[PDB]
Amino acid sequence: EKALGYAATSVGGEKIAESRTSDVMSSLAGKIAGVQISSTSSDPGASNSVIIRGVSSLSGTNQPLYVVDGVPLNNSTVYSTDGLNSGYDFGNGANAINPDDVANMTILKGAAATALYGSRAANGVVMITTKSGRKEKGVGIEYNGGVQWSTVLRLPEFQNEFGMGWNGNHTELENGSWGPRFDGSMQLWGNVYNNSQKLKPYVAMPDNIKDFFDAGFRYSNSLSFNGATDKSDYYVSFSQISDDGMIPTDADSYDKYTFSARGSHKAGALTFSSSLNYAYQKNNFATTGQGLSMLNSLYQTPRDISIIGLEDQNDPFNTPGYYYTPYGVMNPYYILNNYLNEYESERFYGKFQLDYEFLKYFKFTYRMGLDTTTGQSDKGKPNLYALYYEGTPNGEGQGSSSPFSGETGQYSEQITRRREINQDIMVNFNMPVNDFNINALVGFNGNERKVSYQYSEVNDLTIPTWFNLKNSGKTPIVEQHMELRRLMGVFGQFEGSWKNMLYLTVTARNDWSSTLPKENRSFFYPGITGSFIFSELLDVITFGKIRASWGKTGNDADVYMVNPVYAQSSNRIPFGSLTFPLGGVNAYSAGNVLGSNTLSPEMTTESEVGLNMAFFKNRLSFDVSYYNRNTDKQIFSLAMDPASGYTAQNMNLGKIRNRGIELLISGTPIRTKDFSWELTWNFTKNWSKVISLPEELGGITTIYGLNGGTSMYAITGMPVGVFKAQVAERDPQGRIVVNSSTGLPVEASEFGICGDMNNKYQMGVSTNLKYKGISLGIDFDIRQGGVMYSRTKDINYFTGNAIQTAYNDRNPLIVPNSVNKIGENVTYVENTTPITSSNIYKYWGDGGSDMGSCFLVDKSYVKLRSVVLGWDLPKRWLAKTPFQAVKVSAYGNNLFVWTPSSNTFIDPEMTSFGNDLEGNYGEYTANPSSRRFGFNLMVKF
Amino acid sequence: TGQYSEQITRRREINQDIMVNFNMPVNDFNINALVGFNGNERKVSYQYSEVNDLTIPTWFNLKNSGKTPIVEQHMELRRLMGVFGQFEGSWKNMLYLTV
Amino acid sequence: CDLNINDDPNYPMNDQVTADLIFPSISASIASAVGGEIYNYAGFFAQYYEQKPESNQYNTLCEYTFTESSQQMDYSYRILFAGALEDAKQVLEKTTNPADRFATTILRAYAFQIMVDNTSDSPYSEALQGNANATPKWDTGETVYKGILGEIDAAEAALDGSGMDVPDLIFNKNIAQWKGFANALRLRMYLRFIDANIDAASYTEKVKTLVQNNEFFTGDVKLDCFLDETDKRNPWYNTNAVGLTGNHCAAYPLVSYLSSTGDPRIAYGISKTDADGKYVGQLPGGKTHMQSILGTDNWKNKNVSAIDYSIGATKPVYFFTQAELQFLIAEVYARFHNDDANAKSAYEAGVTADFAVRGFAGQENTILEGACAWSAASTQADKLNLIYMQKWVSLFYMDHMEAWSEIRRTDCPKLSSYSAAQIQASESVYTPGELVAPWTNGLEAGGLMKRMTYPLSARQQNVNTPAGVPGSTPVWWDI
Amino acid sequence: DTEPGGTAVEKMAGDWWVTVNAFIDGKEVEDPFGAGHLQMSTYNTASNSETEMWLDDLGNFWEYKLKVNVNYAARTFSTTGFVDNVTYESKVKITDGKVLEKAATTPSGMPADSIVYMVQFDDDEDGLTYKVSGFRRTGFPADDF
Amino acid sequence: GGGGGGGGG
Ligand SMILES: *[C@@H](CCOC(=O)CCCCCCCCC)OC(=O)CCCCCCCCC
Ligand SMILES: *[C@H](CCOC(=O)CCCCCCCCC)OC(=O)CCCCCCCCC
Ligand SMILES: [Ca+2]
Ligand SMILES: [Ca+2]
Ligand SMILES: [Mg+2]
Ligand SMILES: [Mg+2]
Repeated sequence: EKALGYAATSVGGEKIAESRTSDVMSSLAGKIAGVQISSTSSDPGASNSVIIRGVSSLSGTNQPLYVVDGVPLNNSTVYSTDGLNSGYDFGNGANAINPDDVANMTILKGAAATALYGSRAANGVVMITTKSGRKEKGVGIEYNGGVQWSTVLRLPEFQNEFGMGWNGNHTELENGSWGPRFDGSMQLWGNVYNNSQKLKPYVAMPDNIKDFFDAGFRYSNSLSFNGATDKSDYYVSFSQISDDGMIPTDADSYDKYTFSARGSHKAGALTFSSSLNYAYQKNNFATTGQGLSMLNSLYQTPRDISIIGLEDQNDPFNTPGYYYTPYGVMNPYYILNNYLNEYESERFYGKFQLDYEFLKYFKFTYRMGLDTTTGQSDKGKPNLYALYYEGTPNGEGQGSSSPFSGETGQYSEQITRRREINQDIMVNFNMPVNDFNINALVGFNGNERKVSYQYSEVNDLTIPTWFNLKNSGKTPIVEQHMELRRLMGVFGQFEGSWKNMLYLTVTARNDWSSTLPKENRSFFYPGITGSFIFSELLDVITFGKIRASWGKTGNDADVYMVNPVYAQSSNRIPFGSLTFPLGGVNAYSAGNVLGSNTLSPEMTTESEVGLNMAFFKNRLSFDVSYYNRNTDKQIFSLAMDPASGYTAQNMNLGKIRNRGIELLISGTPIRTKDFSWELTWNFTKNWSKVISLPEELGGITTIYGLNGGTSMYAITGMPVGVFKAQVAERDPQGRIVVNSSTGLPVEASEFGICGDMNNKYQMGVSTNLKYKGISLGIDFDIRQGGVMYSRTKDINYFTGNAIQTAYNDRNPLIVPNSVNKIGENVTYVENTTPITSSNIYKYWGDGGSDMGSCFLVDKSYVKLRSVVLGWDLPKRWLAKTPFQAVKVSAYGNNLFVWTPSSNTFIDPEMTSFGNDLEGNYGEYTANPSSRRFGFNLMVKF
Repeated sequence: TGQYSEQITRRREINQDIMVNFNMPVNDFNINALVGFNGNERKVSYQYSEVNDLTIPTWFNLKNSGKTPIVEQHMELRRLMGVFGQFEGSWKNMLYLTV
Repeated sequence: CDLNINDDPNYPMNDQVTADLIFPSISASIASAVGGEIYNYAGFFAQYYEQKPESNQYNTLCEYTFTESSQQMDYSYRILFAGALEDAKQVLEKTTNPADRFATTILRAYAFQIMVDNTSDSPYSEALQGNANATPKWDTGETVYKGILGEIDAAEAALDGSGMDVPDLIFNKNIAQWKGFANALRLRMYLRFIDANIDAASYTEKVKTLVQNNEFFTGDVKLDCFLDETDKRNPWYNTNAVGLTGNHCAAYPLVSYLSSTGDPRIAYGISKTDADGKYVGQLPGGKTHMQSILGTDNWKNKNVSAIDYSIGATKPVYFFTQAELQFLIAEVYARFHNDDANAKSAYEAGVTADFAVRGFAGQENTILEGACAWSAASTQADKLNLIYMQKWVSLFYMDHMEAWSEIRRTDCPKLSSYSAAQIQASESVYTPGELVAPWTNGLEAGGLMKRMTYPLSARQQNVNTPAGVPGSTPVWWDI
Repeated sequence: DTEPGGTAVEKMAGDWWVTVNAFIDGKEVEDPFGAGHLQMSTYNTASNSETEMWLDDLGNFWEYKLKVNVNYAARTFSTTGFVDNVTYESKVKITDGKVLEKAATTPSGMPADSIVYMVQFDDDEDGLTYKVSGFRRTGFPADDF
Repeated sequence: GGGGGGGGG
């Protein structure tokens, strides 16, 4: 251990937990070079993103294998398969872990020496080790009582010059602020109820959206029970977290319960030990998306409307039939109180380890793990038609363009079952010879993973608000699904050693995977790793290590990618489907993904060299690594021309490359006895480059995209995730071509490469003061890089609310370098046609001079990631009390974010498409980010 | 004409007891008191789904029918709380009494 | 660990998926394109409806400001080729019933005809070969027409007398009706060759010998199949009435003609002005223009005739209206034979069926004995115009794709010489019924739309895709 | 606070409601042609200079549109004599033009920017000098005509 | 990819 020949980072429980985050990975967001960590949103308590040395797999498995006490953990994600209309994320598998139960976390960043763990390790390993039994002075009880608040952070920057209206002209029913300039004048607004209409001063409500949000509240309770003997150790823990975030009502909720029992017993050569854990969660999400969702309704509010005034439903003007606008949006408070989107989960995981030392130098370890989960989701929406359409302005008075057509209600329930089994049988041989040392490990590993669900859906509810499968007069919808994959591999690992300073390691493994063709299921991968401590020098150099490694890691495909299938005939049409059966007849179609029985395995090959040194009395340290990864032949469903009879073919890709530098530098410029002061800086720079995608299929394939809109791709010579977007035409001198009649930009025929998803570099900056029992930590997270799509900016441009749209005071304008394109050869002429007041709305909604690509936003940000103020009480105070330790602790997270001036819209730490590669397409009006801060009380007994 | 159904049941009970015991001998007598609290929560739910008239005769899958599927959903929940006491009186391991 | 578990348990065993289980997906797939997405944009190009003043979904289809990257037919291209045509390929591999092979070749040929009437060129000879050819070349629309008509000739020649053995949702195993569909498709395509001046000699006598045999179909060739349920409605109703809000309002050239001829059909699928009780069509592409001129509050939804979605949910998808059959037959008698009565009798028949398909059976004499009475048609050109304008009316809310194609072939309705801005200032300038170039018009060369862009999915993955041309480049049969 | 921005002549562009008076026989004649209130636009040039903007009557009076000089600091605009009209082959001369912010009063009684300028048309066979004066169009249908 | 819809105003 720490004779390792590739990059890795150890973090200790206290740093993991001092932030009091509900989650074991969030607090490490910008603190480990090479390890990119992000939250999908600030909605409690959604998934988290952990990608190590860039995206190797497209698509879309790039999470690191989590290993707890020797056993692979399930890190499945539950997020919505349609982030356009119903965004929600219910959690990450790693989020079940109880912080406060972690004793050390070690992230193995390299994929050269991954025989001990399987092919899943190519994405990095997060090697978790839980607290065990220890003798202390008390009874062995640690209690943590937490409490925190979450207020909104970064709401879009709004224009406050123009109120409700369109085309420049005042309106009474708009969802936008393209109306006249604000004056004191008293104007009507809204709909008419009982021959009456509301009259309000036409003024701006600058804090109307800010005042809509609440302060989220979360209380946490953690208990641990601990003790040991010379033959035995026993740890038992419980954690409870309850969060209700800043969106009003309880629709943004997270309950978390964990229970754990860990014990070991030694008796002779024999040690037996077991770890068993139960994990519960309930989630409620304020769905996001382009439809009747809370936030999409919230942003399409004119700047003069008091949003906190739309809540009281006894004011009939706030009813869904008289709500002040009928334009694809309804009252946000009605959505939060009458829609359902719940998820509940039960999880059991654990292991049994049997250790038996024999013949002086041997150890037999048998370790089996089981991980099983049952999750149920229930979501519904009212029959808005039946309740409100008839005889109301927003319903019948808007005819077929009503927000209630055909919103007839639906309810669905899904129960999902997940079960993973791993078995390891190892013999370890460990013997010194002279100055040398030999340690060899041989073993067999066996893996079984299974997932199943049952889904049922009703539409057109009879009682309009009741969510139940009996509540429908129409045919219901069922779906069922399961996947089973199995793996067996055998592996050897030889660690050799000379003196205390020269370490060689040699791994190998060979796996048999069910997900590869029958006649090619076997794939072998070896590695080599060196470590040389060049500390052999007569105090100025505390430590001095040089590393090198070269190794491979194989990988298999996902389930069922080999044979042709026939699916139940359906057809996808824009915004709907036509599915069989009809009418009384069932039917099947040829599956549009072409399987391949000539696949080969995947093979990631990595080279890496590194350098670690420490100076003075450990007052200055640095670690630096240079890596070069190629994930080759990964099995992928590659895009194909539908005229071939299929829309994709499964085949082995070319290489995806990731090379770069990971750098950590820390030092203690002040170390008294009563006082310290540390500083830390870490730096990452990765160079993503898809090297080849099979030529025969064109060399490009979609990761995620909007039909006819902005799309993220993988292209043969470029970094992973390149955006193409809509762009205005230009003449040979670079002037923007505009339409001679409207004055509006004209599309440039083709898209439109406008950046990629990768940060150009990432880095973090941390300090840590310590006086007596006082301690303080301040962390900064800095990533400067690519671009993402932001519907938050899009909808706020379209709606006339973004400050950017108050440009030119909205007086008629000629685009400042316009040109008009003119028998059969082309001619360009200065443009004299202005954009009229009546069309300024459309200039900005389309994206201004940038057009569609306007809504790719600079991913960059600088963020005050976390702050921890710790108060460890003097032991003197506790002599007359049951307490062994009291640590009062005040903290804050995600406190402040600075972006470049081109991003006055979002905190870029957002997505609506999950926690992996597809989530890098961006945010589709995901809920705004939070400012989290609170207190923790720690009482040891 | 064929039929295929699947049901997933989910059961869950939770029981919590908080107690205080008191046991003290006096002059050959013996006293054992117990005061407690009970809290119970039992929950069952399931999700049923059935299809008839199978298209491919032998395949057992909810997709294998050109006719309407049948769905059913069910859930029950019940709670109980109590407080209890149990007094044990004892004389010289000869007379035992309990209330 | 048993490792032989990679057979996907969520689908049947491939040896249990037989032709009678695949074939019903062919016609359903076609109908979800030709009756939905394709249909939808064809209804703008043929100027049946426009973009409502209060929504924005089809701005760029009305103002012809879409491009290749707009992917306006990518879904349908996927449906027709990886859905219907691959399934058609699977049925011919699995069954040997000549009656089933005939109905598949017809739906096959029809699907290729829809593609060709869109992008002129289309993958055909090398299509549907999978990994053997992931990048099929796009044949010319004429190679295809001459080929799919060649496939039909052989398939009809292979019939032995046995009957169909497959679930037919179009004709229910009525082999006569499939023969008629093939003949109507030949009549349809034969005319395209003629008006393209390509081998016009022979294809004209073939056109004449078809009508002499009258071996066409009865009723409409439709997919009567849809239910007002989720995932089972009419495709276009699904997309536009359920999936989105109301986006279509009636278009000026369809209302003016329906209003000039005193046609009671103007109430079928069109609603009256919610503010005046009148029928009001929007000038093609003029949504943003009429808002500037008249004012925001004076050109909302209330001020324009909305398209009615009520008759949609269960409405079938049409492959070949009966009205259109006669209007194609009335043209043949008019200009290739020389019956004036047989053309009169076919013309009046077409209008009679169309009056009956809608809720107006027994009111055809309002058009046949008043204004469109044919008696008032002096020149044969005066008659062809009347035929072609009644075809255009009959195809409203039925088969928009065929109206766009038939508009392009016959070049009737005529293009108005007056501009949208002109027709808005004056009103006597406009001949009612003539098309109007879109007020905003993104075609650098002006005029009406003549084809669809190539599917972007084929652009990106098929290096043999022809190069992107502007919407104003015609297909191979329009001149 | 982010700055929205604008064109260099931003504050003097606009939509205006004007009426055209005329100086006849030494006196000023209120709307001699009986034209009522008319709409006109000022706006920036494709060059975006802070010294010249367009003046555009939108074809509602003489059918004229020219580039006028701008003194953007002073909020004035003028020509140095008779300048080409771009709507049809004529010449126009603009004199003593200014944009006076918040000086006007809308039909509903609110402050609006006043625009006023003298104009002459070289094909005006009577050779008069006209005073175009008005207010910045607010957007309410009650301040229209 | 999959589709989005315009707004209203
Ligand atoms: C599924 C994964 C594939 O399983 C294997 O690797 C083969 C079984 C080897 C494990 C047995 C080792 C026993 C060592 C004393 O795994 C399973 O299906 C689990 C089957 C049940 C095994 C139960 C072992 C009981 C020991 C407490
Ligand atoms: C269902 C039954 C209802 O009764 C209760 O509410 C239990 C309250 C007593 C809590 C006792 C805490 C003892 C502290 C040493 O009960 C439930 O559903 C469970 C609700 C949450 C209970 C969490 C228990 C934490 C134990 C470490
Ligand atoms: Ca809340
Ligand atoms: Ca300004
Ligand atoms: Mg298919
Ligand atoms: Mg033509």
